[PDB]
Amino acid sequence: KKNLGRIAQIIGPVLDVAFPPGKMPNIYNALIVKGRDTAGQPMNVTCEVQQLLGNNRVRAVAMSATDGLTRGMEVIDTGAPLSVPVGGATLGRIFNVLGEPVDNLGPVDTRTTSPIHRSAPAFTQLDTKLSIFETGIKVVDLLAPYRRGGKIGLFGGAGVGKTVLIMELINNIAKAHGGVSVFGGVGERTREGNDLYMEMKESGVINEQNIAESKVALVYGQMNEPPGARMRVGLTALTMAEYFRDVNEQDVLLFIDNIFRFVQAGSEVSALLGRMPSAVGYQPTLSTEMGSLQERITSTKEGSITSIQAVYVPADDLTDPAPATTFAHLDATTVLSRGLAAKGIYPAVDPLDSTSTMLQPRIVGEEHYEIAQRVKETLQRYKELQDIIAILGLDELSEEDRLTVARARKIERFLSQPFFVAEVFTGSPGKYVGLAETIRGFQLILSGELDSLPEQAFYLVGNIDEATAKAMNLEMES
Amino acid sequence: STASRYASALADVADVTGTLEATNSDVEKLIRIFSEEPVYYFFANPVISIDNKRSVLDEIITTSGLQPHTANFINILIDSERINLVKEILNEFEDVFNKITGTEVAVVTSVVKLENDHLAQIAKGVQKITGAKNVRIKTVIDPSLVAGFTIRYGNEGSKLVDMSVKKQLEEIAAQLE
Amino acid sequence: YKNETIQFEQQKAINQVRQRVFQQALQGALGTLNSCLNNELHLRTINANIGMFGAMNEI
Amino acid sequence: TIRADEISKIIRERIEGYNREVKVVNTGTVLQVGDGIARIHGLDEVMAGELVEFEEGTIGIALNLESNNVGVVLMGDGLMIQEGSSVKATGRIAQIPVSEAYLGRVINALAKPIDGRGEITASESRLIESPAPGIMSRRSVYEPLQTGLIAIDAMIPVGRGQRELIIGDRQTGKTAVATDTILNQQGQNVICVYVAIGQKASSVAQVVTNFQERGAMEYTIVVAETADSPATLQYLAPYTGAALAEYFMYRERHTLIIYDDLSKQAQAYRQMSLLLRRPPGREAYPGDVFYLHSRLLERAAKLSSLLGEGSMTALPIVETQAGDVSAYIPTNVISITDGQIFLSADLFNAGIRPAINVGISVSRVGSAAQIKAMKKVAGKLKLELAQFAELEAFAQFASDLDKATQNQLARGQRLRELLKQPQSAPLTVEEQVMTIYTGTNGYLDSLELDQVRKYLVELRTYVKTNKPEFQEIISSTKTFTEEAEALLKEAIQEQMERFLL
Amino acid sequence: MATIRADEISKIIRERIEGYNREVKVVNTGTVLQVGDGIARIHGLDEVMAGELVEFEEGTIGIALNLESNNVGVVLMGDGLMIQEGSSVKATGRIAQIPVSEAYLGRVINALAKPIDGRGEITASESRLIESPAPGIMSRRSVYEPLQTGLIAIDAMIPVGRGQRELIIGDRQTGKTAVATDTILNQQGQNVICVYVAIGQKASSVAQVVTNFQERGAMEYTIVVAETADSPATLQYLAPYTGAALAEYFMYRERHTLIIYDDLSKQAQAYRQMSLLLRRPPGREAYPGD
Amino acid sequence: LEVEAKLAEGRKKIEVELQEALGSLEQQKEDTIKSLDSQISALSDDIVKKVLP
Repeated sequence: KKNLGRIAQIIGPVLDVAFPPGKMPNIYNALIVKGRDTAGQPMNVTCEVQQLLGNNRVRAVAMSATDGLTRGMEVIDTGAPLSVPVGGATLGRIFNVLGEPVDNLGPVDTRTTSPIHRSAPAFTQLDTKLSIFETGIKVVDLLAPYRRGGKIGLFGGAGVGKTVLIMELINNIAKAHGGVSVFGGVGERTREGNDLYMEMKESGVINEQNIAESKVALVYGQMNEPPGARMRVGLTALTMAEYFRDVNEQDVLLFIDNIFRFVQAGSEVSALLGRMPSAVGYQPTLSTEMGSLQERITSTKEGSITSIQAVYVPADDLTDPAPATTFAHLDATTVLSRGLAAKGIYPAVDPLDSTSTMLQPRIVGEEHYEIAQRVKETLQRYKELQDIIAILGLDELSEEDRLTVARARKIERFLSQPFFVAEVFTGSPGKYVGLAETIRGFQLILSGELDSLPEQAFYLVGNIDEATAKAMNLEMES
Repeated sequence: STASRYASALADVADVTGTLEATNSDVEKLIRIFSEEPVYYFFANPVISIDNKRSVLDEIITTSGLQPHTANFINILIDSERINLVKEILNEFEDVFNKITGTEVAVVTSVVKLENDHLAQIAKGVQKITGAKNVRIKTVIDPSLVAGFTIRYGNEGSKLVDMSVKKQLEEIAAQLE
Repeated sequence: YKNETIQFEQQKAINQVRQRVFQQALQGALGTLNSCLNNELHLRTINANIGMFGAMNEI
Repeated sequence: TIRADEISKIIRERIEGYNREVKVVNTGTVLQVGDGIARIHGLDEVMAGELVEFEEGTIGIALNLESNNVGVVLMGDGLMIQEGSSVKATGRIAQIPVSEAYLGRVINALAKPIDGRGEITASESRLIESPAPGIMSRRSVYEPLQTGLIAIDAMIPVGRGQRELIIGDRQTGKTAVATDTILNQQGQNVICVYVAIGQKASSVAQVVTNFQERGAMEYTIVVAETADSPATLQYLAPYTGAALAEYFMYRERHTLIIYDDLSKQAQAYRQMSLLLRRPPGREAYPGDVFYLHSRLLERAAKLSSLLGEGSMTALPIVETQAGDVSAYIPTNVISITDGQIFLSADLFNAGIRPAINVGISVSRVGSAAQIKAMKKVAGKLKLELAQFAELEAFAQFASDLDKATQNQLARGQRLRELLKQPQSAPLTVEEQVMTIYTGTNGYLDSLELDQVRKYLVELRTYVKTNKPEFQEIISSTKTFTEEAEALLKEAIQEQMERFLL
Repeated sequence: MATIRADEISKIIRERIEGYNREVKVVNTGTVLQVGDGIARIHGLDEVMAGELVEFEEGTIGIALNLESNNVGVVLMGDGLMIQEGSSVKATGRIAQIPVSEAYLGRVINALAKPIDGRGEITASESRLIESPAPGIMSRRSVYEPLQTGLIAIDAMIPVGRGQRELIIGDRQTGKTAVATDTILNQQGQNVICVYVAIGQKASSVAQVVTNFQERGAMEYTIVVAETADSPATLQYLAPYTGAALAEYFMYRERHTLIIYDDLSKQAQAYRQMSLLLRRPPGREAYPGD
Repeated sequence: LEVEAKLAEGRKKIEVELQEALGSLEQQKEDTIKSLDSQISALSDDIVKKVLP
């Protein structure tokens, strides 16, 4: 006899519901309206019981859209956190945030459903190896070595092709990682979500035949999602990923975007909730929420969680409390510039601005971190040089200044390399640029071996040999 | 509302008491008592010594002879200064009475002061339509009711049902359609 | 386009005079319902809308 | 014009069938009205998001089924509406009527006629916020929506079903950028949504005048909200256009929307929740505006062939407030839009409307719907524009520009002349790929580049008369055949003599 | 009492009707009248002294935030999905005690003075008040001592002081904790009790430096105070006082001792969320003044 | 020049003829607004009679 509270008050996806005065449901209890459409009884209001308001009423985060919701409609509360079709049932299934198939595949087996409001992996329980993860992309191999088993994120402004670099990352790492892959389109432009579904099919990461053997799962909440819908979509993605990382104990290749959009959803959700929005637009709840997000994202000992996520780094404000709050909890945030795409670098990461926990001589190899610090300070000197370069120009600069300037200019140009799937905008078939060929290219560039090769020739040139051939084309071009 | 909560608690007190009718009588009597704008101001001014107001309060509790549960309800109420927020909670007590009852007051509004038999038919039909335990009939012989009537029913008078010039509005609509 | 505009003017006057005579007919009906034997026609219609109330009620 | 005759028939014929049907009409005393927001004491039957109607006929959607009143977004103004008037809870939830029948007619935002042609019926009543194009429910935007903007539709390909921002400064004929896209929308079987959201109604009237003299208003529907609207009317007419789009869109046609502009709509929703004192966010927008935009923008798709491959080619104007790319409006606006089309306000100051700052512009599907004609006509042009920017990056140093530097510099300066058009001139995809191969041929280098104005036009004219079969090659076959390129080169040298003449 | 009188209706206004011409005391049990997300407004418990723990009826330590008139706002230390409406939080009376000895040294203590490390309960029999008072100027000597940073530029530029109070402003991955880590390695020979406080850091990285400190054996000299970000901002904001209590146990144990508070800016936002969690008036970046 | 001369002249003449057409339909519909007040009174009886169900 679960409590069918009336729909007490409805404004936004926060609905108030009058439960029984004895039987109020739990905090984060799921619920469901008896529900309707005009077309029959769409009972679809599953709900996240947010705050025990009292007077037998309580405010709650309905996980759907709120039309027709009669004030007084009986919501039988599930009295429990929402459980989702976790596990390999989702492997193949584009799951909705509801756990339903967003694929419009068959309704998945409900044997592995899971409470996404779940505990975090303990410091005892976490794995602790500082293993890096291989990339195939230039600074992605080099500067921020992506750590194996970790929430590597990418903070970027909109229109970065955070989509694009994430998808090229998906293309490389997907074929690369034999670990289970879980992508969370979260507020995504589901045109690109449809692109991603087509691409998983195209890769066999949706092995459509043997849909169980797709071995990469989709969890999509589109841009058109409501915010409480967009709230715990990542929680459900994390729950099925936790089935992969604990139940399956598989290596959790786990990409997700956009967490800043997830924060924006929680912000407007708490704006609905009647709680004072703490930051510029952000909820007070934002802190421990994003901590709980990153905390399930702990690389467990059973399955380490290589969790690539993305921050829609809004307004190019790193000091936006969203990206600020993120910058702690991520392990390795690729900071994607807008500006290097105004320079045309695809990818446009300010590798100066990104940082690795994995960045150490003891970690990366002393050769790697040595040449890396060389290139990094080359960049730093180049950025410092840009100041006097701006008004005055380089004719007032020194010749060692011009030496370093063209040198780090060459470093920046050779940092531009194509990406594998990136052709659909541009046309280039990318090189999966390995770490050591990159190391030799850095060696030639900073060592001034490539200082006879041209800067424009190094632009979107993968290998230093490929740069050498491209320069051979340019030096042939006369 | 918290005023509605005060009303709901007064009704709950009278209901677990059984004095829903009795404190309802007290509610009407005290409503007419607090209807006195001078008494409402004197009880409700902040300048009122709540000592002297409590004196005059027990004096008025005599001066209409209130039932004890509603008396202590008023004591907590004026004690909690929602006497300033008094009267509508009193009014809400009426609906709380109906919330206790299910006797639904529905306002008819007709050209004539209609038949009490027709009133019985409409209250019975609204006891079926409302699904009501009972129906406090709230009649009206409306002037702009051309010939027919208008029964506002429901939780509010939300559930309007009218055939007086309403069909003329429909005819003007279908003309305009 | 001017011909289309002329037919638009035609339809405009069609609805215009339709609404005009609609208002006139309404005024005639208004004086009539005022003039109705009050309790009699109102009781006919009252039991009628009582049965219609019961008709919507079984629905 | 004699409506006097069958009026006795028609008036009684509407009174014939005057059923005046009887359901339980729920209603609210509008307890506290203010700023398009209602405390409606009553309307306890608060089916959420249902449209209800004040006794002044003031429509309103539910904004808060509150525990005391019902808070209602009073759509439009209740400036004549006193407190406590009855709003009949009308039940119908946001269901503005949609059919194809409203076409050729300016709609007032409440689906009333801003045309003034009179009313028109519409059979569907789409709820103004319904679900958006599902993942399976979409397909590839394979088909084009050939924009008619020259190096846009070559370079940044507007696709059938697609989504792309058009960022740009003050009304610059940014209006005319959309309008010249719409002149191309004559030729398709595409429904055009001239959403002039809150624009200058003078200039909007100019737009309609141009549309109707252009006549593609047959192929269009003018969504007209005056600038002095209700801020809710501004804040919801997007959804109205969404429904009217969905009509032809779930009528499987190619369709195309043009919102101008969400920025004023962003100001509106800012003002709306601001009037609610809902605490707004960064740059005083409330947060869900992007979500409102996600309410808006997420509809557009070349839908599934399972759905019927219906294309909804939405593309909005996006007001460049001072070129601030981190306007929270623009910041969101990019984040939804799969294409981003940033205009050239400096070239607008150079008068060079069609003025597109092509580097800062972007579109994901650049050639997946640009034809093999167009792609094999203008990939060279794309890199020619890029290298034109490259040899345009810092050409103020060398002081004798070599034919490498200067010939690429005047070839790309010629390209800067070449994308330029008189406004509202939707050139043919034929003429598009024609000038594309022309610049690819490079032969107009010897034009003192204003010569190319008459030269490319008369070249299109001489291929229009002479080798229109080559236009049939470039369009029917739609692959840059060296037969089509042969006749183009023949007519190119031919008009080269004829413009040498 | 717009909040209280709503949910008073079922019980507490029924109680108010019940006890009107009557002056009573429910002054121990705050039946948890209103409650949201770690913040409660428990009706009653008026004789709960300010700062006390509140033994929530489900079992949770409500931290004493603000005594309103009817109910009181209390900060739940724990996950209060357990507590139902009107749960009689007993006032747990012990006002910010702290199980304090040297017992947690050599253990990664959780914020509850429990070990996060799983090295079992530190048998820390004293109870230093978590909200401790401070060292007076008369109670201060001058810091005559030099402290050994080991960072020769630091001790060159800014003299590390035993007793002293320096703060490291930094950057997103300054890795500034690693500077603290080598300081602890410098402290590993310095006869100083060592504390590695950790507010909201990557618990992965917390374990990384914990392994590095264990391998360093500065974790012999150190306890690790730890409250990662997903825990209560009760714990997150408050935990600095707990480290201070352990430190004052070592410091009223007169030792050279040094603590390393990993960002309290995290704790700043945590108490900012506490202030808005109080639904109080917040200010500059939603901080309170206090 | 002369073709555009006779063409803009055609625009003006078709404008004048359409103006005549519009004013003639204006007088026609105005007369129709005056015409059949008898049919309007037929409606005056009709909607009153059909008014009372």
